[PDB]
Amino acid sequence: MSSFLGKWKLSESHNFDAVMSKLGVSWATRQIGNTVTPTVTFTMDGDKMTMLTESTFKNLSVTFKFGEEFDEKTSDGRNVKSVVEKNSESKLTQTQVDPKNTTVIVREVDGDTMKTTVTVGDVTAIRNYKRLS
Repeated sequence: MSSFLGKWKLSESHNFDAVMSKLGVSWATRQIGNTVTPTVTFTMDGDKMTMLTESTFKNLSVTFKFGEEFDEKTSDGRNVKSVVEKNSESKLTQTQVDPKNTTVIVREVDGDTMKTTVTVGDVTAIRNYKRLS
């Protein structure tokens, strides 16, 4: 993975709100999704990659390879895993393994606009984030 390296803040919250309630999310974290644009900051720490996720409720850093399922401890009170693989350098299936299980979230960059389609059986929230230098 080296293509979409940077800090990334949300351009459109298309249904990034009912996707959280379908998983089962608290009435405090369910609205920073569609309010304070998540800083999903994908960066190489030496050799393997680190999400420096800096939001108002989830301000947290987590390091990972393309393979091992990395866990984030959330402001609901939930340690949620994320099974990673790069297809190549604009399609990466970083699939969130929660106490409900999120369905394949497919991180596809559309020319410096990181488009990760979050579905959960039947939702599909097109998460589009702009590259910040």
